[PDB]
Amino acid sequence: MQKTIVVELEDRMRHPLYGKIIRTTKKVKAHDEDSVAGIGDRVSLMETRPLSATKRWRLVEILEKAK
Amino acid sequence: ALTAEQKKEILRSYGLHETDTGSPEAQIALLTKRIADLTEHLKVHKHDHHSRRGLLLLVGRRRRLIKYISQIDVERYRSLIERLGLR
RNA sequence: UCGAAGGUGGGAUCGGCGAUUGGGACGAAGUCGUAACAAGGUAGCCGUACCGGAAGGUGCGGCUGGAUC
RNA sequence: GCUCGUAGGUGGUUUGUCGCGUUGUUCGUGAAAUCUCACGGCUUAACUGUGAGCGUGCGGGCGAUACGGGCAGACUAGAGUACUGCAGGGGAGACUGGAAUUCCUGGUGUAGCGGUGGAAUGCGCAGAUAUCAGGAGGAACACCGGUGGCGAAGGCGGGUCUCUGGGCAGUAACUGACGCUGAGGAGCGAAAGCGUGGGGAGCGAACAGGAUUAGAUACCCUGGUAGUCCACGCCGUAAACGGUGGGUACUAGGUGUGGGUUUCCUUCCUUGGGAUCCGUGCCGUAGCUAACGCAUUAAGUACCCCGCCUGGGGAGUACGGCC
RNA sequence: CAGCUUGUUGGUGGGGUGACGGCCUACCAAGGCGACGACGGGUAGCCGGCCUGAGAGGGUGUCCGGCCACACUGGGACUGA
RNA sequence: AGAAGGGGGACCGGAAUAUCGUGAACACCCUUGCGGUGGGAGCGGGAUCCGGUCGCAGAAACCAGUGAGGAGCGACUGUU
RNA sequence: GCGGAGUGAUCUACCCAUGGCCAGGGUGAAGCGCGGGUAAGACCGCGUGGAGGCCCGAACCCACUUAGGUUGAAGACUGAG
Ligand SMILES: [Mg+2]
Ligand SMILES: [Mg+2]
Ligand SMILES: [Mg+2]
Ligand SMILES: [Mg+2]
Ligand SMILES: [Mg+2]
Ligand SMILES: [Mg+2]
Ligand SMILES: [Mg+2]
Ligand SMILES: [Mg+2]
Ligand SMILES: [Mg+2]
Ligand SMILES: [Mg+2]
Ligand SMILES: [Mg+2]
Ligand SMILES: [Mg+2]
Ligand SMILES: [Mg+2]
Ligand SMILES: [Mg+2]
Ligand SMILES: [Mg+2]
Ligand SMILES: [Mg+2]
Ligand SMILES: [Mg+2]
Ligand SMILES: [Mg+2]
Ligand SMILES: [Mg+2]
Ligand SMILES: [Mg+2]
Ligand SMILES: [Mg+2]
Ligand SMILES: [Mg+2]
Ligand SMILES: [Mg+2]
Ligand SMILES: [Mg+2]
Ligand SMILES: [Mg+2]
Ligand SMILES: [Mg+2]
Ligand SMILES: [Mg+2]
Ligand SMILES: [Mg+2]
Ligand SMILES: [Mg+2]
Ligand SMILES: [Mg+2]
Ligand SMILES: [Mg+2]
Ligand SMILES: [Mg+2]
Ligand SMILES: [Mg+2]
Ligand SMILES: [Mg+2]
Ligand SMILES: [Mg+2]
Ligand SMILES: [Mg+2]
Ligand SMILES: [Mg+2]
Ligand SMILES: [Mg+2]
Ligand SMILES: [Mg+2]
Ligand SMILES: [Mg+2]
Ligand SMILES: [Mg+2]
Ligand SMILES: [Mg+2]
Ligand SMILES: [Mg+2]
Ligand SMILES: [Mg+2]
Ligand SMILES: [Mg+2]
Ligand SMILES: [Mg+2]
Ligand SMILES: [Mg+2]
Ligand SMILES: [Mg+2]
Ligand SMILES: [Mg+2]
Ligand SMILES: [Mg+2]
Ligand SMILES: [Mg+2]
Ligand SMILES: [Mg+2]
Ligand SMILES: [Mg+2]
Ligand SMILES: [Mg+2]
Ligand SMILES: [Mg+2]
Ligand SMILES: [Mg+2]
Ligand SMILES: [Mg+2]
Ligand SMILES: [Mg+2]
Ligand SMILES: [Mg+2]
Ligand SMILES: [Mg+2]
Ligand SMILES: [Mg+2]
Ligand SMILES: [Mg+2]
Ligand SMILES: [Mg+2]
Ligand SMILES: [Mg+2]
Ligand SMILES: [Mg+2]
Ligand SMILES: [Mg+2]
Ligand SMILES: [Mg+2]
Ligand SMILES: [Mg+2]
Ligand SMILES: [Mg+2]
Ligand SMILES: [Mg+2]
Repeated sequence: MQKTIVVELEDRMRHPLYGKIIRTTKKVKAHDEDSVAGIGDRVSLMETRPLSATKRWRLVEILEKAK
Repeated sequence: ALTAEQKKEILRSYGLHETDTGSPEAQIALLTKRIADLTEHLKVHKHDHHSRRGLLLLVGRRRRLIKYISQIDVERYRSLIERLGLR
């Protein structure tokens, strides 16, 4: 993405009626000033101002690099 | 087929420590050998559906073992892939 | 430059009517047959093919949700 | 209809860490009226004012790891692999055998044969039926054969050979949760039918004649085409049924059969009884059910996954879409 | 309704805004959204509230209150905090 | 199916001195040849964008498919 | 018109042998590669390739329409299609 990265985030929210716990996955665009990230490459993200049209996150640090 | 010594040859070729038979590596090697033999047989007798089902079962088992070894150890997965063949 | 409205064109989608025509439901006390319920008079069903006014009949394969020794 | 498997859901024992789910407290917020408790005022009520609940939630800090979960490990029980034996109509290809029917040729031989409840159509007298001998051809494999075996299902036995699948038993030899189910998707899938070439003994839709009957487009008889057969494709439908989805744990017994193993009674020759595993039948305890019935091969007691129903016709039909 | 998008996704340099931003512009990459249902069709103001129901739930948005959208239809600028 | 229906087309200048692409002279090495590499002169080609200019008209004259819908017959190319 | 005997395939019909000719554009079959796809596939997309009683169209071969000619330039032609 030429200084941007796409990061999959997941969360769990209880069903309003049945009450089961379910898992849903999302997708956010994160700013990478120096684009160093591959497939996997767990990253912790903190949300910023609207840096671009569809970017509201920035890179904080790289933890648990890809195996 | 896969006679006794035929199995032993692949077992010593792809084993872990001189006696391994149930590791994903040895199991995948033996399954690949069986699959290749079965496909070569199936080029003849194209209507042997009762054996084509067994070939499909072996393919599924090998796929599951490959997935397990890939999830458990990427380096071993890559080594086995280069040693045997994928896509 | 962009820009509402308007014109030209091929399409997309949703409805209405339509000579004629197919099947369905209900009506009466009509006409032609008795196919099923008994072994219902040729046991009954299931898939397919063919045939015949119609229900239906025949063949192939299967079931007993029938019987027999 | 069966099977496989994508995503997904779900998951053995044990150790450590985090504390995301979980839960507790605290703070902020969750407007007012209206909903409720308690009061106050319109003569009462409706109406209205006040105090507290409501506002099921969210954000922040501070406590817990009992369960789910993330990570890092470990174990063998699940699961898979290994080695030794076991049974089998599991499947494909190739070669080959006998009986029988029909047909052909010749011999013997003359007036009937066939068919039914009764007949007639039909066949023979131009030599039929019958009998003998030889030959040609296709289909199906009596006896074994069963209540049996195998296969996911559909299905599977004349014999021999080649190739190949699966299962069961035993040791625990090896890995170490690698497992279960599976939306879509894919493969397999009786008979009938379709395309191309071959084959066609017998049977036999359609069709024809005879017979029954008021009629007989049928049941019966005489014939007879596709088809049934082979090769490669297509079609994907059955009461494809156990009318019962897959996996696991538990829940008295009694009595047959099949494949193993195991000590003992080991000669009580008995290949019997006893123990265990995998099946296959019947009867039967509890339990379930409207009843019939199920009952360790559950329709009983629980869990996980997928599929399906919301009165009967219209209708599994119309339109659209895929093949 | 099974494939949707090209200022569309991102980056760079400018321009623009009270303010971040393809908001606009010139160049570079090929990306971004989709079975957890995009894109498409039908319908509709949302909520506090109101009704019914033991409750969960089912229906509803009218008095009043909060907001949003509109002012014959469609489009645009200016003044001004 | 060239379905149908649309848009652009002239000249001058700039981009533009390898802009790009064609061939490859002077001059660069070695097994010295009818040899190899770099090199880029001179000469030709095409396209695009931006700006300007002229006319009634930029395909410029000559040259150069009309298109669509419904039926009948024969499948079609061909032959008489 | 009938019979006998002969002559003719330098026109025309068909056939045999041996030679020649077909400007220029367009379309893009099989096969061959690469990638995607899978266990393998089937299949799919990019290239290459240059098939066809293929398309447009001169030479060439025809003869559909129309006008002229019709004591013709010509006992069957010319012009435009
Ligand atoms: Mg930026
Ligand atoms: Mg009408
Ligand atoms: Mg009757
Ligand atoms: Mg009947
Ligand atoms: Mg009767
Ligand atoms: Mg009857
Ligand atoms: Mg009939
Ligand atoms: Mg039938
Ligand atoms: Mg029958
Ligand atoms: Mg079933
Ligand atoms: Mg069914
Ligand atoms: Mg069905
Ligand atoms: Mg999965
Ligand atoms: Mg899982
Ligand atoms: Mg667990
Ligand atoms: Mg899990
Ligand atoms: Mg009072
Ligand atoms: Mg309140
Ligand atoms: Mg808190
Ligand atoms: Mg085990
Ligand atoms: Mg065969
Ligand atoms: Mg014969
Ligand atoms: Mg004789
Ligand atoms: Mg005889
Ligand atoms: Mg170990
Ligand atoms: Mg499964
Ligand atoms: Mg499925
Ligand atoms: Mg058949
Ligand atoms: Mg056939
Ligand atoms: Mg045939
Ligand atoms: Mg008749
Ligand atoms: Mg008959
Ligand atoms: Mg017959
Ligand atoms: Mg037919
Ligand atoms: Mg098929
Ligand atoms: Mg069956
Ligand atoms: Mg169930
Ligand atoms: Mg079960
Ligand atoms: Mg079970
Ligand atoms: Mg038993
Ligand atoms: Mg019983
Ligand atoms: Mg029941
Ligand atoms: Mg239908
Ligand atoms: Mg339709
Ligand atoms: Mg741009
Ligand atoms: Mg920019
Ligand atoms: Mg509205
Ligand atoms: Mg209730
Ligand atoms: Mg308006
Ligand atoms: Mg008005
Ligand atoms: Mg207006
Ligand atoms: Mg003012
Ligand atoms: Mg102002
Ligand atoms: Mg055109
Ligand atoms: Mg047309
Ligand atoms: Mg002018
Ligand atoms: Mg033209
Ligand atoms: Mg017509
Ligand atoms: Mg013609
Ligand atoms: Mg025809
Ligand atoms: Mg003469
Ligand atoms: Mg002559
Ligand atoms: Mg040409
Ligand atoms: Mg090609
Ligand atoms: Mg041609
Ligand atoms: Mg001619
Ligand atoms: Mg004339
Ligand atoms: Mg004249
Ligand atoms: Mg003429
Ligand atoms: Mg001419």
